[PDB]
Amino acid sequence: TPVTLAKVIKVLGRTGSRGGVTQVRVEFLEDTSRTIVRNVKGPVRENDILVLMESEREARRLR
Amino acid sequence: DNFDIHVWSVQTGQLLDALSGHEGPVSCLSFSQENSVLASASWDKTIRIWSIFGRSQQVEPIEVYSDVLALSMRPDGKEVAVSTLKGQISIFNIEDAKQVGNIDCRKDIISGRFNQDRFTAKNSERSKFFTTIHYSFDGMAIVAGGNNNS
Amino acid sequence: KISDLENKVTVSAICRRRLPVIMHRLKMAETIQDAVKFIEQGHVRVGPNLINDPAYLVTRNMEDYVTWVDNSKIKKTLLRYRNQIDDFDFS
Amino acid sequence: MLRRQARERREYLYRKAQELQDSVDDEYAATSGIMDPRIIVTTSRDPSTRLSQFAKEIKLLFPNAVRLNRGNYVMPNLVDACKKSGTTDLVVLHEHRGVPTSLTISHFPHGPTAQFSLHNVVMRHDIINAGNQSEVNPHLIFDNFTTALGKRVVCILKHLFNAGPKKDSERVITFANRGDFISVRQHVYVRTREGVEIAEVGPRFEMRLFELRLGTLENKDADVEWQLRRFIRTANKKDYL
Amino acid sequence: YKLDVLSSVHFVPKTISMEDAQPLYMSNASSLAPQEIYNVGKAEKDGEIRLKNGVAMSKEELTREDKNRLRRALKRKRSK
Amino acid sequence: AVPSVQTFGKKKSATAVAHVKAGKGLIKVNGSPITLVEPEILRFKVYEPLLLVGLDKFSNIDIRVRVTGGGHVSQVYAIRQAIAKGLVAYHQKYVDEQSKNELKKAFTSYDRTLLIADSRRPEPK
Amino acid sequence: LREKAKERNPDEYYHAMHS
Amino acid sequence: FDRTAKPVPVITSEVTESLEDMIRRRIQDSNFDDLQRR
Amino acid sequence: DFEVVEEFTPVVLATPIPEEVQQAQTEIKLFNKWSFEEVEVKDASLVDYVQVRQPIFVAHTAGRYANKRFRKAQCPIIERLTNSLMMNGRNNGKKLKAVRIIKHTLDIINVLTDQNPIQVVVDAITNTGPREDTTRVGGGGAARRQAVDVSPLRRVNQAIALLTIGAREAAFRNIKTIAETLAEELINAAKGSSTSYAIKKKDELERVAKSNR
RNA sequence: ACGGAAGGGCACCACCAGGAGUGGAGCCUGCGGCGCGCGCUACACUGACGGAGCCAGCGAAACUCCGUCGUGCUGGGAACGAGGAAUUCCUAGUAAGCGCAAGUCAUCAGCUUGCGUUGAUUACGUCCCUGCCCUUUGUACACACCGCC
Repeated sequence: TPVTLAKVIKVLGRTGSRGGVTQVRVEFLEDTSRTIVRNVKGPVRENDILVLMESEREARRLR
Repeated sequence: DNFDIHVWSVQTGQLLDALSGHEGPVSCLSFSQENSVLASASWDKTIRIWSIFGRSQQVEPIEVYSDVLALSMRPDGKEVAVSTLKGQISIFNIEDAKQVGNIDCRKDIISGRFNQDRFTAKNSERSKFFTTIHYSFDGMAIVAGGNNNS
Repeated sequence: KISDLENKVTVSAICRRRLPVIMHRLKMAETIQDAVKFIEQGHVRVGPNLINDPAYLVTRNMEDYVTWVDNSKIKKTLLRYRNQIDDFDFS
Repeated sequence: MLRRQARERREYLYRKAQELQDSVDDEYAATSGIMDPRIIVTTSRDPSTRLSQFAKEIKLLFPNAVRLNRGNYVMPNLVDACKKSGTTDLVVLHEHRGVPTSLTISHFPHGPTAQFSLHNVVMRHDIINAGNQSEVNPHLIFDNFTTALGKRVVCILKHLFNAGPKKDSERVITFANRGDFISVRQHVYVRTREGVEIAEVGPRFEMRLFELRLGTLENKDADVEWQLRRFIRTANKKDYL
Repeated sequence: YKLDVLSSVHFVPKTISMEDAQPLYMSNASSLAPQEIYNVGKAEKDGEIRLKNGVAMSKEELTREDKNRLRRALKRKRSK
Repeated sequence: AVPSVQTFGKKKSATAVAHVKAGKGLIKVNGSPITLVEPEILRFKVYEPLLLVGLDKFSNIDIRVRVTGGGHVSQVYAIRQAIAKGLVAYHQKYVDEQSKNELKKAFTSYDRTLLIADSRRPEPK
Repeated sequence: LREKAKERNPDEYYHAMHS
Repeated sequence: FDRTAKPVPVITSEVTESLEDMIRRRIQDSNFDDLQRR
Repeated sequence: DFEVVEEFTPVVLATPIPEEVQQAQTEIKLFNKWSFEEVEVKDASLVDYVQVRQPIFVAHTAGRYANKRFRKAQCPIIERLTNSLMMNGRNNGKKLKAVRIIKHTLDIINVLTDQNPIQVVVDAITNTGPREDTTRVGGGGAARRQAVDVSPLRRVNQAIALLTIGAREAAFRNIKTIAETLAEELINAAKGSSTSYAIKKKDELERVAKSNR
């Protein structure tokens, strides 16, 4: 599978998430344009690139 | 003379907290402009990086050699310059706590021979320090002045 | 004390804030006769800045920080007699 | 700043001696109702699990309290680091085989340290699963504190709670004197039309004061304001010896 | 003056009239807080009740449900 | 009458007093040379003060270091602190100040725990 | 003497402390 | 023989009944002696 | 052409310093054997979370690296490796034991497969650390999984924990010990052999994430 | 007086990521009336050994080096192989390992308290779950925003 790298730019606070899963608004690197919200598990700062296997599916809440 | 850092809310003019932490009197403060961290600095030879927002109140001390006056902070919020009493300037990164460099500035200020003296005109540590510092808005130049006329 | 400031604050108290007698009560000198010699030679700071006039009244919030300067003969011989002369910070 | 702490504690000793001559007391009158006090609870050294859950019960008992870990914390720099944190009270717990025995209260900004033996404890962690504590800032009730030492211990013992609770504020904490043995329970209630029904929860014990020193915890040169006299030939004849 | 000159480091020096020390030349009560120049208060007659919202509600124009609602609301307003 | 200078360094409870004076190279810990430091695996932790700057800044001096107290690794941290700040004090007051703050910049660029210690104890959360 | 040690005041100096 | 001090006061159902009716009479009076906002 | 001379006398101190030490004074090698130059992280997204830009002499730089949130991502990767390896019931605070077994470990991965041992451990970390993961979503009591991603700090932390606990499980009580079994497990995870416990656990975690994504 | 709804904060009696115990076996102060459980101890190559080295602090072990076995009720120590259901505690010189002193009118010798030695992993955010608390007149005096629980 083609894995892709993508840089976070904003950690969305105040969303109703599962404890231990923080939503984030990541954006790709092959083009610097199209953004996608994902949900990451570990501690995440701003602008540290993370890896994505799925390329198109948007994230949601975790109840 | 109460060794603390008070904070007030400017929306409702009350005392928010008596944000303590030092061991002696503080002398110079600054908030940041990018993360809005506090960078206090006190005569226990210690500067003190505070993060007071968001459930944490994170403290981080940095320990300088001599006594400390005269803090200023770079306008990009990445480092903080502090004077000392031992005629020096230091700069500290604040997402880290390591130094970057110390400008030695105790050989290039000429205090004046007082008319009330026995000593000489150069060796007497009268104002061989910098009572006030500021950065420049590009980020490189630092201007500094003390109780002497330099 | 509110109304009995009529009787106690006299010469013997308003001169007790002087830097020689505060020096002698801090045991930084043998007596006033050479405490005035030290603080006239300009060895003694209070706070960050050096103070030379021997009529200075050290306040309440500055009595804790009336100490000798770095790079002075008396600080050097004090640390020499105690044999703790950490010569990195000038003395 | 050792000369500053020495000068302020010498001024404190003078203020206490002058107040004892011309008899809320002297140590607490600056902060009787203004500052809400903060309480640091520690155990002795390498505590047992039962002692640690007792310290958790004490932290849950009176609020604005943190349960600070105690392993290889040296006592003098512990208390001066607590001073530079600028909180108000320290509470140390000493155990014996899981049964706690000493509760040392130290109002550490140059204040008094009382010490209490702590006889018959009952821990809700090893009896009752009924839920959380109420954790409201409580009311306090005290039974026959009439001696001067009783007023002193009720002052330094109720000046560690949250100041000025409300009417609805539920839980009450009792300190009853039954012959120099301060029995402690704490309850929640409701108002029935017949009356009131209480609900026992949290710890219960009884503590006997045995030292009350004017200095801080670390010094051991502190001048004793009061300690009990176990070996006089009239020990069991009066109270607050 | 004599006390802080004794107890300070640096020295301390000390018909129709006018004044050289003023807040501003230009503003001169044309810069006032609008809340201080007016705030919406209570009513002026017993036929209506106005709120701090900025609306006005009359007891002869209200239905009974909104009248009970407003009575309960100002009951809580008086209660706290 | 030789130009001597004396510095102190200390981690947790160990203490290291260092006498730097104008010599010919030798570096001693309790008389024994610097090649033989006891725990044998932090010998480079005690070497790197005299390895960041080059041995030519140690050709003219000689260092005798007494060390008491503390455990093994606290002792070797105390020796590296005493060596580093003794070298920068000797270069502060007996050779050029440009060499002094060049050494100080090199040490504080490697890590400033080589010069001063975080000697302020804990946070009451 | 323990109390004076705990208040040592580390900046005392006399003429007799030269040797 | 004779003994030094009174022993530990053992907690009996009678003494917890006296403590409970003490505190319930006290809060029926609502005479709890807390601090005040002053 | 160009020339700069600074020292002129042959500097030899009065105490004889070993020749390997005064060779190491030119460039700091790890354990006086391994250069931190020419070590690059062949993967992206784990640079500035591993840290191989500071040549240290031994993995015992005891500075304060844990009193902030993210400032345990700057002490070097082998110091985090030996500190994560030091912990069990039989050993806490046995850090000189942990340093000597990491010394034997990287020495024998040199004597087997000489790339250079810090290069081997760094791309071992990158191949080990998982990339997608599952969490327990609530659902009122249903044991339904859900697929999330992992930040690079979580990838590096779980990578060093998986390598260490894999060497623990591989020399609990059998023939070898922790040094050579960390060597063999780490070279398997560096090559990508899918025979090591680390890549077994990474493939299992990514397989269950792929399954109930 | 009684509910409800909305907003907001906090917490290892919460979520999260882990770590260490209890519970398995023997000795045990106590609490019950044999059970509970607090410490202490054994069970693991992190091993056993055999030489050699070396550092504390109140008032010398762990450790390091050099040699010998050996994956076996083993040499560990007849029994004994790291302990289920569950449960408890814990965020930095902390958990934990290690010894050394003392015995300070209450408790403690089975132990208690100090003292140092070595010293980490993982969160440091979130109110989604468990709960706890607060507010629902903004008065607080600018600018801005909200604007009937």
